[PDB]
Amino acid sequence: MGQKINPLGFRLGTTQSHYSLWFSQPKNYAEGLQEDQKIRDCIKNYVQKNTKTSSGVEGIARIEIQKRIDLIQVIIHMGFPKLLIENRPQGVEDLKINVQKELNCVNRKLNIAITRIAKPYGDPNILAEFIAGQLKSRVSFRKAMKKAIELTEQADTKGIQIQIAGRIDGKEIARIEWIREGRVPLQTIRAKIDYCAYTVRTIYGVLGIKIWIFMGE
Amino acid sequence: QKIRIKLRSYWVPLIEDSCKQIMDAARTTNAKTMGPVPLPTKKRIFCVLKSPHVHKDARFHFEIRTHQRLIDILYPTAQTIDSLMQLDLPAGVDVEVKL
Amino acid sequence: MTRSLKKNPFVANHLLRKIEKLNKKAEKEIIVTWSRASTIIPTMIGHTIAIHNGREHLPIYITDRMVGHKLGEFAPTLNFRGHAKNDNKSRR
Amino acid sequence: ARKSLIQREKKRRNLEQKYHLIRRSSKQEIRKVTSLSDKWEIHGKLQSPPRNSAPARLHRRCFLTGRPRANIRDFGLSGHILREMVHTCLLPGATRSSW
Amino acid sequence: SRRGTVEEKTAKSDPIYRNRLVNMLVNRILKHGKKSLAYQILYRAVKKIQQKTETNPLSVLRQAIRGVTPDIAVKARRVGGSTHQVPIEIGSTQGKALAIRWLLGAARKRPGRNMAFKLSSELVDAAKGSGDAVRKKEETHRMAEANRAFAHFR
Amino acid sequence: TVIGTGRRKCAIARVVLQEGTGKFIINYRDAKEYLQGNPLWLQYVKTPLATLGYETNYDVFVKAHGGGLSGQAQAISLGVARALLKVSASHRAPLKQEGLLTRDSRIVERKKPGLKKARKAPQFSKR
RNA sequence: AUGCAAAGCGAAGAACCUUACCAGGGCUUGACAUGCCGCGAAUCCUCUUGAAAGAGAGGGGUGCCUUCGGGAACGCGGACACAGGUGGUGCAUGGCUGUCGUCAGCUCGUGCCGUAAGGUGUUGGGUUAAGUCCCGCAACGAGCGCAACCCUCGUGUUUAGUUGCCAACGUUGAGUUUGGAACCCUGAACAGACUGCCGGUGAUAAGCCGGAGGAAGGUGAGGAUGACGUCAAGUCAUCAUGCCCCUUAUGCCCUGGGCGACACACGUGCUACAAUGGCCGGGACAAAGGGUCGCGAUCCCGCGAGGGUGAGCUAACCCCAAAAACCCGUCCUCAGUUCGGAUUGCAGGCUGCAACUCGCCUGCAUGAAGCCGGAAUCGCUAGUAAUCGCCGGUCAGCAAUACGGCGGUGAAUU
Repeated sequence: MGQKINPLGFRLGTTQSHYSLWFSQPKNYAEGLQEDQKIRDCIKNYVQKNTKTSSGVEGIARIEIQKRIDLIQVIIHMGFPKLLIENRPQGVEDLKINVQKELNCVNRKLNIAITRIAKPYGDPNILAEFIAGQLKSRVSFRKAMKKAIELTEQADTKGIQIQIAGRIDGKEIARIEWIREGRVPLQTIRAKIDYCAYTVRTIYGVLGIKIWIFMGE
Repeated sequence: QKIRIKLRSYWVPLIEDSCKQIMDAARTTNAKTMGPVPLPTKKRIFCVLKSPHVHKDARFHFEIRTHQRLIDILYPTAQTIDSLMQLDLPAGVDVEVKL
Repeated sequence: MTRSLKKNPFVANHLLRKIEKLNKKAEKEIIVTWSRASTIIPTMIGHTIAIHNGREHLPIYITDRMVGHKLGEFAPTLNFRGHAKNDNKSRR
Repeated sequence: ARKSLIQREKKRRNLEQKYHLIRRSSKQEIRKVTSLSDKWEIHGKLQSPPRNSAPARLHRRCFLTGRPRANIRDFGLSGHILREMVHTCLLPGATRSSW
Repeated sequence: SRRGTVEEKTAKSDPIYRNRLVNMLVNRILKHGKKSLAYQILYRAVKKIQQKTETNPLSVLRQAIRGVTPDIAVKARRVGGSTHQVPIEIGSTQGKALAIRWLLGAARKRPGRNMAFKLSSELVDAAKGSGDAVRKKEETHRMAEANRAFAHFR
Repeated sequence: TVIGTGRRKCAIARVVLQEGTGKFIINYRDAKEYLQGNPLWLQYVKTPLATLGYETNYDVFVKAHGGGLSGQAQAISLGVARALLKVSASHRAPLKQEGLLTRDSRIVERKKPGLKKARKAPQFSKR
């Protein structure tokens, strides 16, 4: 509704880089966005059947795609690399062919490497899948929001802010919840605040979480 | 003079460090090179409506800065071809080789 | 009045083929038509072409004075002031 | 935006690489006005095959949702979702503008 | 008045004669941003006036506009409920500005020939007592001094 | 030879002063030939030479590109005024008194979205 | 969508398509997804009837693996779950927006005050765009907002020079060639205004008013950025989602029509009522962007739109444009006019199956309303108002009248 500017969209020129950094000619630029969005929808969800399995349990932090000619970088930042890679080398093998069958035309030799994050309570993308995952299991809302505030402060941060929209605990009228601790400078560019947005399933309605994590100045 | 290379990207600290490498690694091979001379940027400006309905005001602005720069080598030697073809360092830059 | 005519006036294949089949020894006048983008060719003389306008097919006569017309300008698109049957008035 | 409407236009894209790939140049020789007085009607009259086929019948549509309006040739997306992609970080060189 | 003080807005002076107050007459007769042709309205009215008069074109300009320049005008101020027609005394800075506005309108409200004759006619008509230019000086004096009781003396 | 830049709006005009007769040559044409049809703004080009008295002693060559005819004329006036500083540093005080060394920062910029002519707001329906 | 925050508003482009609506002709696990079975590779050219959607049959043709049983890719048909919905509800909702507002406020910790709800700090005296700042004061500090940090514009400096420029020097006068990097420009960095300095005012504060030095000062001009929240304001026709409903159906395909229908009303714009203008001829300068199912010069032809041939540019090397006011001379010389173009007839060009309804543009002719317009009412303080040209996005086509973007000329008043 009447909120502040996107801290990932305001800080696009400096500090925080793009989730996809490449170059293409305006003739095959439209096909460049289609191939990068189709794989980002297939790696974030990552389920061939109609079940709630992989990718959403381990928590995806960032997906950086870099390309020049016929080769994509597709480096995924994960919290727990135990689910994506192996249980016996079969997990990353079916992911190597899934991205190959979709993107063809030219000889698309896709290499996918994996890197880790220091702590999952520093990045905004795990927090958007952790707190929103507590809405799926129907746990106490305001107790889960105050726990998401302290779990990031103990992970060494200078400020954190969390807020959703309406349809809380099965209420007919739409309300809003807001808890904040420390300082979060929403206007300044020398703040390097990261953002994420995730949707919830729910049989009564639909929720939408917004994460604001202030690192250094 | 002979071989002309065009370096196109979006962010400035990436190309200026990549084009400076094709000056330091091209002078130690054989002939002299003409320094990284930047030609004018083709900056585009277009608007789009934010709200999915009737709100003609509050229209935004998107910028796509295509920073282009040129660097020319005088004489194409055998040791210059073994350097520039193997030095495939671009992370988001595109190199167009012309004769 | 001058429309989009170059050299090809554009007359449909389902228009002329059905009229050339009737121009063998001259018989039958009533013919149904759906395409209003077609041009009138001088062999349509004496033949009553019923053209569609969305509602129904209106029986219009073709003479020698109407050559460079489209048959669509003959059939009224909507209801304005012209030739039409007097409708039965219900309750006001 | 609907899976029934995007499909109706995908069937209009499949005949573009069948009818308009090679046999379009067969009619393009006589539809235009030639420098000579002898311009044939036979091919312009028998021009019945392109019923559902037409290059002007093609609408770009959004690659994520699929709505016919406000499609930019550079991106290929519509003004609502094109915005959601640049407000995040999904496209290189799509920063904030001033002038 | 206290917060943000601006004196006046001035451009470049008169072409070759050098005067800043006469440069406001070329700026008020200015139609849609054409200062190149607005020069041809004032300087041709200076070339055609030397036959009608004897002295210098700067003198006959100042000796004539004194009959178009007002001393007191009416302003609308409300106090207590009723709108009072209180007359405030006009100075030399606003009085010279009000004189060239009524000489501008009187020139345009006379469709005869060109603007070179229309401005030259209303320049000498202010000295003898004719035209719509000199009539507005005596018309504002009919609104003033009749409502003299609403304003107290200095 | 003495150099001098001098800008106005988007009009740049490089002035190079030298000693000679006194003929002003702008873009391979004379001062009365390029700015033809007797423009009044041609007198402002010769003003920084009039207050010091150098027009009959100094000759000038100037290449003007960009802007309008009235925009180029004020670009020469600043170009000669900055060039009359390098020949003698003592000619700064009587020339800076008129305001010829100072650049006019006035520029007709961008037209803001939502509005027509930058500041002009669209009128809505009255009650 | 409709008080302001509706009314060229969502659709930056509706002749087919788009479209969702209407009429008519048709198909239903069915146009689109997965799974099972049968015949089968899949396709190309198909012929007939028909408005088309479609239906009946014709040859030509059949790759890659296996213990050949069988399969993947794809197709027709069959059975069943389902598929499908721009159907209702945004007073069930996510996301996003307008709005007051860029208004400047909105709060907290500790400590005090009151029984308490709360208050104090966020009051007061001045001062700024601003709880901006100073002083006073049980308030003392802090957080979000304001400011600043980021992007352009205005000065210079350093580095590097092509498709840029070119002073000095040899010129096919066209930088044109060698050559030169000085200057312009170009692209990254760096320096700079911080009321900082002087004086006056003011409570020997803040701040304001002037001045000095300076390209630039008092948030330099102007953007972006617009808090806690107000209107259960807008959008489930962008998408997503709860519920409900339809599911041989408000689902699906096609042809034609419709949305640019009218006695009227209202809003927002454009072109004029002229002669600071029109017209004829000559003629001086711009910035910013576009372009490979593209931008398209030169030449030839046509009164013209445009067409034929066709170079170059994938681009500060080619093209899109030869920018218009302005300016010199001439004509007219204020009569509804050598002002104005609405409308109309006739004849063409161009894009596309195709443009009668519905198009743009050209040529010829016709040539009104209208002489600045009631009550009421709108925007703008500088390079702004006003005005004059150009470019882009959308897009086959609806090219100066919509939106976005660029520059030329250049005020008034406070």
